[PDB]
Amino acid sequence: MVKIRLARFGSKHNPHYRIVVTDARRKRDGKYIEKIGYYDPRKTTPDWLKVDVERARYWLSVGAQPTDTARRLLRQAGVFRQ
Amino acid sequence: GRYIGPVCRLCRREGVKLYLKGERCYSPKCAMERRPYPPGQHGQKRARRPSDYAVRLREKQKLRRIYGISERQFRNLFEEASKKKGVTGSVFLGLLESRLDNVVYRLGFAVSRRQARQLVRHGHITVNGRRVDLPSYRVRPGDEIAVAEKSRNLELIRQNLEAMKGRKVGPWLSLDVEGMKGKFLRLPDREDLALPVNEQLVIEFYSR
Amino acid sequence: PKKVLTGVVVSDKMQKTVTVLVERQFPHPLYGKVIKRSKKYLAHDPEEKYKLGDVVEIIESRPISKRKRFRVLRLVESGRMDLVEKYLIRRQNYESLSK
Amino acid sequence: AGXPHKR
Amino acid sequence: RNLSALKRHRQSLKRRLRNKAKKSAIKTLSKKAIQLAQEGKAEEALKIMRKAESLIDKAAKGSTLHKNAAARRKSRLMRKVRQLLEAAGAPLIGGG
RNA sequence: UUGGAGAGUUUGAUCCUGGCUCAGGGUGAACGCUGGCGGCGUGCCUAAGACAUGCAAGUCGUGCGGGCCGCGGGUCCGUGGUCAGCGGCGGACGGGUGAGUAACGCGUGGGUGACCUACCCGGAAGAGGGGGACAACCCGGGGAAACUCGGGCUAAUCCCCCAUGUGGACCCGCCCCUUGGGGUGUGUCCAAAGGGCUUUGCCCGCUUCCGGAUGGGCCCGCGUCCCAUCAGCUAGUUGGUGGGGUAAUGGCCCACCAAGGCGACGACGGGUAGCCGGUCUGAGAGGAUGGCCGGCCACAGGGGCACUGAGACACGGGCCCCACUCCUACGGGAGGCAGCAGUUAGGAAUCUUCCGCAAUGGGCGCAAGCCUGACGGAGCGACGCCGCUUGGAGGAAGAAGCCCUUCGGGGUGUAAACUCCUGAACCCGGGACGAAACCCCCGACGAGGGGACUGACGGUACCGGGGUAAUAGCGCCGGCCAACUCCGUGCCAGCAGCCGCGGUAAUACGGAGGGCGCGAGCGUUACCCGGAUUCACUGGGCGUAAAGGGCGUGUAGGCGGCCUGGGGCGUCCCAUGUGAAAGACCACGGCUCAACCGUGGGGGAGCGUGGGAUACGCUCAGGCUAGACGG
RNA sequence: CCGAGGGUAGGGCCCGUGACUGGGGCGAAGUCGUAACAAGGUAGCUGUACCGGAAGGUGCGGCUGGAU
Ligand code: SF4
Ligand SMILES: [Mg+2]
Ligand SMILES: [Mg+2]
Ligand SMILES: [Mg+2]
Ligand SMILES: [Mg+2]
Ligand SMILES: [Mg+2]
Ligand SMILES: [Mg+2]
Ligand SMILES: [Mg+2]
Ligand SMILES: [Mg+2]
Ligand SMILES: [Mg+2]
Ligand SMILES: [Mg+2]
Ligand SMILES: [Mg+2]
Ligand SMILES: [Mg+2]
Ligand SMILES: [Mg+2]
Ligand SMILES: [Mg+2]
Ligand SMILES: [Mg+2]
Ligand SMILES: [Mg+2]
Ligand SMILES: [Mg+2]
Ligand SMILES: [Mg+2]
Ligand SMILES: [Mg+2]
Ligand SMILES: [Mg+2]
Ligand SMILES: [Mg+2]
Ligand SMILES: [Mg+2]
Ligand SMILES: [Mg+2]
Ligand SMILES: [Mg+2]
Ligand SMILES: [Mg+2]
Ligand SMILES: [Mg+2]
Ligand SMILES: [Mg+2]
Ligand SMILES: [Mg+2]
Ligand SMILES: [Mg+2]
Ligand SMILES: [Mg+2]
Ligand SMILES: [Mg+2]
Ligand SMILES: [Mg+2]
Ligand SMILES: [Mg+2]
Ligand SMILES: [Mg+2]
Ligand SMILES: [Mg+2]
Ligand SMILES: [Mg+2]
Ligand SMILES: [Mg+2]
Ligand SMILES: [Mg+2]
Ligand SMILES: [Mg+2]
Ligand SMILES: [Mg+2]
Ligand SMILES: [Mg+2]
Ligand SMILES: [Mg+2]
Ligand SMILES: [Mg+2]
Ligand SMILES: [Mg+2]
Ligand SMILES: [Mg+2]
Ligand SMILES: [Mg+2]
Ligand SMILES: [Mg+2]
Ligand SMILES: [Mg+2]
Ligand SMILES: [Mg+2]
Ligand SMILES: [Mg+2]
Ligand SMILES: [Mg+2]
Ligand SMILES: [Mg+2]
Ligand SMILES: [Mg+2]
Ligand SMILES: [Mg+2]
Ligand SMILES: [Mg+2]
Ligand SMILES: [Mg+2]
Ligand SMILES: [Mg+2]
Ligand SMILES: [Mg+2]
Ligand SMILES: [Mg+2]
Ligand SMILES: [Mg+2]
Ligand SMILES: [Mg+2]
Ligand SMILES: [Mg+2]
Ligand SMILES: [Mg+2]
Ligand SMILES: [Mg+2]
Ligand SMILES: [Mg+2]
Ligand SMILES: [Mg+2]
Ligand SMILES: [Mg+2]
Ligand SMILES: [Mg+2]
Ligand SMILES: [Mg+2]
Ligand SMILES: [Mg+2]
Ligand SMILES: [Mg+2]
Ligand SMILES: [Mg+2]
Ligand SMILES: [Mg+2]
Ligand SMILES: [Mg+2]
Ligand SMILES: [Mg+2]
Ligand SMILES: [Mg+2]
Ligand SMILES: [Mg+2]
Ligand SMILES: [Mg+2]
Ligand SMILES: [Mg+2]
Ligand SMILES: [Mg+2]
Ligand SMILES: [Mg+2]
Ligand SMILES: [Mg+2]
Ligand SMILES: [Mg+2]
Ligand SMILES: [Mg+2]
Ligand SMILES: [Mg+2]
Ligand SMILES: [Mg+2]
Ligand SMILES: [Mg+2]
Ligand SMILES: [Mg+2]
Ligand SMILES: [Mg+2]
Ligand SMILES: [Mg+2]
Ligand SMILES: [Mg+2]
Ligand SMILES: [Mg+2]
Ligand SMILES: [Mg+2]
Ligand SMILES: [Mg+2]
Ligand SMILES: [Mg+2]
Ligand SMILES: [Mg+2]
Ligand SMILES: [Mg+2]
Ligand SMILES: [Mg+2]
Ligand SMILES: [Mg+2]
Ligand SMILES: [Mg+2]
Ligand SMILES: [Mg+2]
Ligand SMILES: [Mg+2]
Ligand SMILES: [Mg+2]
Ligand SMILES: [Mg+2]
Ligand SMILES: [Mg+2]
Ligand SMILES: [Mg+2]
Ligand SMILES: [Mg+2]
Ligand SMILES: [Mg+2]
Ligand SMILES: [Mg+2]
Ligand SMILES: [Mg+2]
Ligand SMILES: [Mg+2]
Ligand SMILES: [Mg+2]
Ligand SMILES: [Mg+2]
Ligand SMILES: [Mg+2]
Ligand SMILES: [Mg+2]
Ligand SMILES: [Mg+2]
Ligand SMILES: [Mg+2]
Ligand SMILES: [Mg+2]
Ligand SMILES: [Mg+2]
Ligand SMILES: [Mg+2]
Ligand SMILES: [Mg+2]
Ligand SMILES: [Mg+2]
Ligand SMILES: [Mg+2]
Ligand SMILES: [Mg+2]
Ligand SMILES: [Mg+2]
Ligand SMILES: [Mg+2]
Ligand SMILES: [Mg+2]
Ligand SMILES: [Mg+2]
Ligand SMILES: [Mg+2]
Ligand SMILES: [Mg+2]
Ligand SMILES: [Mg+2]
Ligand SMILES: [Mg+2]
Ligand SMILES: [Mg+2]
Ligand SMILES: [Mg+2]
Ligand SMILES: [Mg+2]
Ligand SMILES: [Mg+2]
Ligand SMILES: [Mg+2]
Ligand SMILES: [Mg+2]
Ligand SMILES: [Mg+2]
Ligand SMILES: [Mg+2]
Ligand SMILES: [Mg+2]
Ligand SMILES: [Mg+2]
Ligand SMILES: [Mg+2]
Ligand SMILES: [Mg+2]
Ligand SMILES: [Mg+2]
Ligand SMILES: [Mg+2]
Ligand SMILES: [Mg+2]
Ligand SMILES: [Mg+2]
Ligand SMILES: [Mg+2]
Ligand SMILES: [Mg+2]
Ligand SMILES: [Mg+2]
Ligand SMILES: [Mg+2]
Ligand SMILES: [Mg+2]
Ligand SMILES: [Mg+2]
Ligand SMILES: [Mg+2]
Ligand SMILES: [Mg+2]
Ligand SMILES: [Mg+2]
Ligand SMILES: [Mg+2]
Ligand SMILES: [Mg+2]
Repeated sequence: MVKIRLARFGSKHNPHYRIVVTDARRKRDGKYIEKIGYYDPRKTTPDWLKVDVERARYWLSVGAQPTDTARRLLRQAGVFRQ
Repeated sequence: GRYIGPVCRLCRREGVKLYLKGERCYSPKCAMERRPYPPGQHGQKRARRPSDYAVRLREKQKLRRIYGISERQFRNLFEEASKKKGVTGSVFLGLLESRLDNVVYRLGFAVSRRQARQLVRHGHITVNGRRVDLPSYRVRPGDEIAVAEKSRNLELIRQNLEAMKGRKVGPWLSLDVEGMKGKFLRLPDREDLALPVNEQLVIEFYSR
Repeated sequence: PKKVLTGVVVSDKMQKTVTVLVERQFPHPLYGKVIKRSKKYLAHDPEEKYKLGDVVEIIESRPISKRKRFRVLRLVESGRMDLVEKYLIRRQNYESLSK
Repeated sequence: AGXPHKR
Repeated sequence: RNLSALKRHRQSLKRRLRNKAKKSAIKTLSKKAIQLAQEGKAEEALKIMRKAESLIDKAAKGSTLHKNAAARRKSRLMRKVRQLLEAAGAPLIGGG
């Protein structure tokens, strides 16, 4: 399945993820299909999370599956607001 | 690390008075005003005509020994100015001046950059409220360099801030003696500082 | 788009197949001069209606056989045996190149 | 390599 | 030294025999039907041909044949039967 | 318009030519002397040699039947586990390696009316009746073992038939399209599987079909090293027909017929090499390179093979052959570190048999959760880059020692001593960001609320309090090239990158004093680019420096006069698609700075498409006479 | 039927090595002569041919990069 997950960039002890759509069989930091936003878990900058939300819903509509901790960062960005 | 050795021989070689000590630089005990010839057995012999390479090397060692900075950091700064926009001569000087340990000296907190380094290195300094113990910190416009609260009361800083009630400070700088504060106003222009150094001859040294 | 080429026919000696000799021009990547380079394509002539000297267009298509990957798309000119002679003289000059 | 050989 | 690979190997054998048996019948009845189609024997051919067609698509239900394989194999079976019976008489029954 | 330095050496001297040499930057480095700390990186380039031991792929009791075991009783159920078995799904991902491959392998742009895609999403339809097998278990031989044979019982989402046919598949008709695309009509054929709760309904699953999405296969244009002292190559070879085979095109495979296919625009052969984003250098053009990271390919001891399957011809699956090693009770059996550590061999040389699933990610599962040497971290190593220390101020016309001296003196040198100030390490105390989701709660198992548990790194970073003046080495000093004197030596011992030094007054050998340059580094060796405009496209030459073929004739090829028109191939312009991320670059920001890292901005060239321009080059057509040929 | 490979037989290419042999380069102070640079004491060079311890000589033709 196509999924929506965190591809850890950054450096050692300096986590910086990109919320990204990729194939589940692709490697974690591998070639993704599209970037839909970034996420700084350590909250070292005013905007440590950001989601397109329009695109995050397209892939969601066509069958992409978020991760469990990626589902939150799309919830916390209000992707699911009815 | 830094040069850490005898410092009057530097001035005697470079043929120019570099202010690397402190008060002694202004006294008649100054080695330069006492034996203004190069160190060693041959210093009093008659100098033979130097080469063009010698002239450029001598300028570079001059400028570098002024700041007490190692050749690595000296050239990495030089190369940064080469890439950036504008005249490389000024920018290389400005970034040299932007070093914290140079500001702390240029603000009279210490009487020698070599002493200003130990001030920064032992933490007795802060920047914009935060302690900063890195002599290489590139100070930006607007930063408020001050003495550490826990260190405001110390004989060396007082005696230095005392003798600073007298002097004025450069156009690009600001200082409040009573509160031990200081402010970096802007990036120094070329004419805002008169070093005994022809910076083009330092450019030309690296163009080889 | 299926690539479309143009070339003469240098061989009719196969069943339902003709050899189409395409040439192209391009500047030398280093020396700039415009140089010629040619290439033979084995084209599909299922009606066996094309003959020597015909200048034709071929179109990329699914494999008919090994090596056969283009179909003749349309005639363009006819009786250009002057180009065919150029090809044959060259191949003929190869006999004078051995040892 | 039979059987004797030539080499 | 172990695995469930041992198990997956045991299962592969069971499905190997299951697949082989089906394809055997598919080959047998098809030749059988085609043989009659040449003789024609028009009714008996088509009566067999259906049992071929039935077993073919019955294979594409599991992992024995792919859909397009069944289709391809069916296409050539009926295609061969008609052209043989056209050297003979009426098809009589069904499958056409 | 952000970009371009040169020097030594052929001569008595000169100009030129020309080679050699040096100063620069670079590295997965190694070697010598030396060595304090931290960060981020990074580390078998050789034997794709050989490997001891553990670990690197499993999971589901919400599919099924049992053996065992405890839990509540009636040996009956339920239950919890637990162990294999059956049955799912995963094991085709991820991880390693660079041997092979000069290839549609890769790159770049395209084609598929010639194709496939498990789990996911969306829409449509449906799940109705019967039957059956094999393990587990029971019984019997064999063995040191691995282990297996036989006979007999049984369940299921396991196997099979029948029915239903929204639909789908096939042959033949006609319709639209136009390579096998989308329709339609008759005949023919194909579906299913149940389980768990809270039960006139939900939930996880099943079944046929259409579409999406994603991941693939196949095909074509252009590009992709050295040798022509490899010049000819080819019988499934090249095409055709029929057929087999596959998801699918194809000589991919077979039968037959035809005699074709390729090559100086380098076929065939030989050598070397995984390719790319990029990396290094460079004024650029170019050259060199492809380790780490990302993309693709290839391989899994050497080979061949298929099976299972959505997908493999499958690294830790199966069969067979070979080479090797192993255990053995000597009858017989096992193994495949180019997974993570580790051993040995080779080599100048390359790491811990560490910690943890807490985080990201993956498999399975309703979920709890289980597995995860992927991964996150710790360890060793100045391998590299960055940051930091071995103190700071004061301190005599200036100690001792050692060096030079004209014997007056000069030097090391404010250097030390010494005085005061600071306070690396260390000691105490507190102590993290990374972690809020899954889950439970209310609502509706949703949107949205509120709640709880969890950290390997680590008692680490960091903060606070205290607190000692606390490693410096290496190269070089004839010219290039920055830095000079004394002694020893006497073409010796030695130096040396090039020119050259040493023959009894050596700034060139060796030591010393002093001096220059770098600094936990400094040098050396190897190799790459630069200087090298010395393969010259940018940007070179050939009378005598190396260089005009002994001379004609002429094939291919390269090039080609004046005028007019057609086309629009080159060429030029505009729009548009692609040009992944990373990197580089500019801006800002986060680790106290930096290295490192995050966010955003700017794009080209090349190729696909669409539109336009027609001077020049090209082609086609018509005319001319200045080139050329003829009378 | 095909088939890893094993086997028989005969070819081609490449690498290593080989009694002995051929010249080549290099090596402070060896032996022989003096061919070339001056008209270098026979102008030199040259293709070829023959000869000679050795440089070289001679013939035939060519060149001036030949003195006077
Ligand atoms: S100034 Fe006079 S005293 Fe201060 S350092 Fe230069 S020479 Fe020594
Ligand atoms: Mg760390
Ligand atoms: Mg993949
Ligand atoms: Mg740097
Ligand atoms: Mg304090
Ligand atoms: Mg330079
Ligand atoms: Mg049979
Ligand atoms: Mg099927
Ligand atoms: Mg230069
Ligand atoms: Mg020169
Ligand atoms: Mg010389
Ligand atoms: Mg000479
Ligand atoms: Mg000389
Ligand atoms: Mg002369
Ligand atoms: Mg002379
Ligand atoms: Mg010269
Ligand atoms: Mg030269
Ligand atoms: Mg030269
Ligand atoms: Mg170098
Ligand atoms: Mg070392
Ligand atoms: Mg690191
Ligand atoms: Mg480390
Ligand atoms: Mg090894
Ligand atoms: Mg390498
Ligand atoms: Mg290797
Ligand atoms: Mg070996
Ligand atoms: Mg071995
Ligand atoms: Mg484990
Ligand atoms: Mg089941
Ligand atoms: Mg079990
Ligand atoms: Mg992989
Ligand atoms: Mg790895
Ligand atoms: Mg490794
Ligand atoms: Mg790797
Ligand atoms: Mg390789
Ligand atoms: Mg080859
Ligand atoms: Mg070749
Ligand atoms: Mg290719
Ligand atoms: Mg391609
Ligand atoms: Mg492609
Ligand atoms: Mg499957
Ligand atoms: Mg699912
Ligand atoms: Mg039953
Ligand atoms: Mg039964
Ligand atoms: Mg049994
Ligand atoms: Mg036995
Ligand atoms: Mg038994
Ligand atoms: Mg039985
Ligand atoms: Mg009809
Ligand atoms: Mg039925
Ligand atoms: Mg049923
Ligand atoms: Mg292809
Ligand atoms: Mg090609
Ligand atoms: Mg065919
Ligand atoms: Mg073939
Ligand atoms: Mg045949
Ligand atoms: Mg024939
Ligand atoms: Mg060609
Ligand atoms: Mg090879
Ligand atoms: Mg290699
Ligand atoms: Mg290789
Ligand atoms: Mg260049
Ligand atoms: Mg550059
Ligand atoms: Mg390359
Ligand atoms: Mg690589
Ligand atoms: Mg690695
Ligand atoms: Mg890579
Ligand atoms: Mg293999
Ligand atoms: Mg091995
Ligand atoms: Mg094997
Ligand atoms: Mg193999
Ligand atoms: Mg199958
Ligand atoms: Mg494979
Ligand atoms: Mg496997
Ligand atoms: Mg295998
Ligand atoms: Mg293995
Ligand atoms: Mg076996
Ligand atoms: Mg026995
Ligand atoms: Mg045995
Ligand atoms: Mg036996
Ligand atoms: Mg056996
Ligand atoms: Mg075995
Ligand atoms: Mg085996
Ligand atoms: Mg290993
Ligand atoms: Mg090891
Ligand atoms: Mg070893
Ligand atoms: Mg060894
Ligand atoms: Mg490591
Ligand atoms: Mg985990
Ligand atoms: Mg992921
Ligand atoms: Mg997880
Ligand atoms: Mg799940
Ligand atoms: Mg395990
Ligand atoms: Mg572990
Ligand atoms: Mg790791
Ligand atoms: Mg190491
Ligand atoms: Mg270190
Ligand atoms: Mg001092
Ligand atoms: Mg004195
Ligand atoms: Mg003195
Ligand atoms: Mg003294
Ligand atoms: Mg003295
Ligand atoms: Mg936390
Ligand atoms: Mg979960
Ligand atoms: Mg409720
Ligand atoms: Mg503590
Ligand atoms: Mg403290
Ligand atoms: Mg204190
Ligand atoms: Mg104190
Ligand atoms: Mg001290
Ligand atoms: Mg040096
Ligand atoms: Mg000199
Ligand atoms: Mg130098
Ligand atoms: Mg000098
Ligand atoms: Mg003597
Ligand atoms: Mg001696
Ligand atoms: Mg020397
Ligand atoms: Mg050198
Ligand atoms: Mg002497
Ligand atoms: Mg002497
Ligand atoms: Mg002398
Ligand atoms: Mg000397
Ligand atoms: Mg020297
Ligand atoms: Mg010396
Ligand atoms: Mg450092
Ligand atoms: Mg080094
Ligand atoms: Mg340069
Ligand atoms: Mg060049
Ligand atoms: Mg070079
Ligand atoms: Mg050269
Ligand atoms: Mg050359
Ligand atoms: Mg040129
Ligand atoms: Mg030249
Ligand atoms: Mg001539
Ligand atoms: Mg000739
Ligand atoms: Mg011509
Ligand atoms: Mg022309
Ligand atoms: Mg013209
Ligand atoms: Mg055009
Ligand atoms: Mg990019
Ligand atoms: Mg910019
Ligand atoms: Mg660009
Ligand atoms: Mg374009
Ligand atoms: Mg167009
Ligand atoms: Mg055979
Ligand atoms: Mg064979
Ligand atoms: Mg054979
Ligand atoms: Mg065999
Ligand atoms: Mg042989
Ligand atoms: Mg010999
Ligand atoms: Mg003698
Ligand atoms: Mg003579
Ligand atoms: Mg004579
Ligand atoms: Mg003579
Ligand atoms: Mg003579
Ligand atoms: Mg002669
Ligand atoms: Mg004679
Ligand atoms: Mg004569
Ligand atoms: Mg003549
Ligand atoms: Mg004359």
